Formats: sequence, C-alpha cells, structure tokens
Amino acid sequence: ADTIVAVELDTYPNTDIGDPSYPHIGIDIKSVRSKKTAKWNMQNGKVGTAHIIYNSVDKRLSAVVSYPNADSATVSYDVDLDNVLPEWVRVGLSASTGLYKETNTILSWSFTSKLKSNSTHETNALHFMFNQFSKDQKDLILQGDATTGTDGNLELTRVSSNGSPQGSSVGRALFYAPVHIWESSAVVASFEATFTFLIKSPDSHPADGIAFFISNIDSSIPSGSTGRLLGLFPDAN
Ligand SMILES: O=C[C@@H](O)[C@@H](O)[C@@H](O)CO
Ligand SMILES: [Ca+2]
Ligand SMILES: [Mn+2]
Repeated sequence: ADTIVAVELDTYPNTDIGDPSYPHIGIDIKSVRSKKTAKWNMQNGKVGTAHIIYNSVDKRLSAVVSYPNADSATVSYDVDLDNVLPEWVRVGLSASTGLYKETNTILSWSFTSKLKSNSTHETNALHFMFNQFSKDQKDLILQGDATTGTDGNLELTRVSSNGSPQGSSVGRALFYAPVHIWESSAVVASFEATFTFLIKSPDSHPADGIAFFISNIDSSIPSGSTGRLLGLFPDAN
C-alpha cells in the first residue's frame, strides 16, 4: 500500500477504531489509529489554522491548531521519519465525509522543507505558499472530489452550488513537485506546513476531518477511504 504520515484534524469520534470520544488532533504513522492525540475544540463555521513542524535532530513531529480568540490544541510524537518515509515524498492535504458531513475548505496552504549538508553554504530548500487557489492549478495534483478556484479556495470534498457539503466524499491535493526529506550528507533536515481551513456543517455532528500528509510520490486515494479513513488509509488497521 501507500506509506502515509499524517496530522489529522478528526471531527468525528470513531471510538471503535481508537478515536477519543471528542473531536481531536492526532499524529498518524502508517495507521488511522493515531499514535498520539489531543482534544480539539473544533468551531463549526470558523476559520482555523494548523501548524506542523519536524526536524531530523529532535525527530519529533508536532502540531498546533487554533482559532482566533481561543486556546490552541497541540500534539507531538517522537518518530524518526527517515525510518518511515522514503527519501523522496509528496506532501498534501486530504479530507473526507461519510454519512456525516462538513465542508473541508482550505483557504491557504504553505510548506517549507530544508536539507542542510556539511558542505559550507549548502542548503537545499523548497517553499510554496497558496493564499489563492485557481481553477487550473498546475502545481497541484487534485485527486477524487478535490477542486480549486471557487472563492479562491481549495474544496477538498464536494459542495453544492448553494454551498452545502455532500456526504460520502473524498478528495486530496498534492504539491506537484516531489520533496527531498533526506540526503546522505544532510546534518539537519526540517519541514514545516501551515494551512487555514473552514469546516462547516448544517449538522451537530460533523465528519470526518482534514489531514496534512506526507506520502510516497505515487500516492493515490485508497479504495473505500471515505468517512473515517480520511482519504489516507485502505483500512483501519
Ligand atoms: O535536494 C533537495 C531539493 O530538491 C529540494 O528543493 C526538494 O525538497 C523540494 O522539491
Ligand atoms: Ca474519526
Ligand atoms: Mn482520529
């Protein structure tokens, strides 16, 4: 299967597959069953901001999610990503709905990776930033129901013209260029990702969430990965 590392913004508690009994943030290493979670006080209809950081020295993947005027939620997990991921990856956003639903709207997305070697003055680096998505976004790969360009946003999951989210939807967006997270002469490797998002539901119980992920470069939406599997995983193992 694909190899997946993800930070999940999980809006629906599937306690049968180990979710806590509340909306939560989590760190997913090759399984939808988060290695670590923290409670997340999601705010229906408000614009949130997620931040993800990691470096190869501390080997700690951390995330922070916040809304204006509110405390933030944070979660961290010790993992060496060079032991999980291949040396070339793609980075992306994914989201899903099931029998419960929500908008999975991305308003902005930025990423920076750096490989610093022991050569004097020798950094390799990639940075992108989207504050405005367009209809024909050639530096993104859209998969499943993902679309760009309406209100300059990336709608990861399906929404009607009148703007109501649809259930049983799944969509991802990957940056077009492969990213290099390891090289043999690297003395420090780091990445960071930020995204702003607007999850809205007509319903008291929204589902299913949004994830930032890192994958093998050929990664595709697994079969049956609507709902609780967040467009990331083929099953709940
Ligand atoms: O070797 C590293 C460089 O290619 C970097 O720019 C990549 O991580 C980004 O495409
Ligand atoms: Ca869930
Ligand atoms: Mn979860």
